[PDB]
Amino acid sequence: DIQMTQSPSSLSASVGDRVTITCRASQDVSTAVAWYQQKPGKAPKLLIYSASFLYSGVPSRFSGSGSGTDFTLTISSLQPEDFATYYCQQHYTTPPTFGCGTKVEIEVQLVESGGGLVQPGGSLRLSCAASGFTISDYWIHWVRQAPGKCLEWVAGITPAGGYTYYADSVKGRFTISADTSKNTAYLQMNSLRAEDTAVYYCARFVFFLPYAMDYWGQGTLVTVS
Repeated sequence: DIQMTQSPSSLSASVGDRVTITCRASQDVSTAVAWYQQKPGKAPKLLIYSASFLYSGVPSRFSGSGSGTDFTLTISSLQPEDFATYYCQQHYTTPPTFGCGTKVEIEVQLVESGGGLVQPGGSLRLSCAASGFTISDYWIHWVRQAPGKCLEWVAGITPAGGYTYYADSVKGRFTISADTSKNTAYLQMNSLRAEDTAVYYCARFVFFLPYAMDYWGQGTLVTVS
């Protein structure tokens, strides 16, 4: 597994400041790095792909650079709407392994559902419905965020359902799947633990361009109490 670390882990600046956030990968990842922006209470959105490429719709004050192990995100002139947590993530190998990102202070979709309250030992099933594309053409990943905690990759299924992958923390307890007639992916969660409490996101990925998690669902909250 390749680890990403950022610095700093948070910062406050003023409107108009130049902000740079650096990122390091534990191994050479070439230029296969993406940056994401995550508003509070929102799913991450793709800003930059392939290290220096602006995802469409992203303002040109955002720029990226680097290759090998060292990467940086620069916001040339910080705007009021730029406050968010920013994540550097390598997509050179799979599975992705997210961390804490950098907290900055001043059609196609996935829709999730099925979140709720359940008790330890219980079980629950999340849904990741797709629109405007065929779900089996992509990897689908489930990534979660505990309250006041960081991003954690949970599970992935390959296109055509060829293979599945699980984080050690859920292996043997969760199943990732899909139903193609419903164009919808699932995470079936058994033997739930309090640790499992979090907002769950799903997102699509392939190694084709831009080879970044370009679409995420809005997230669904799972409370284990």
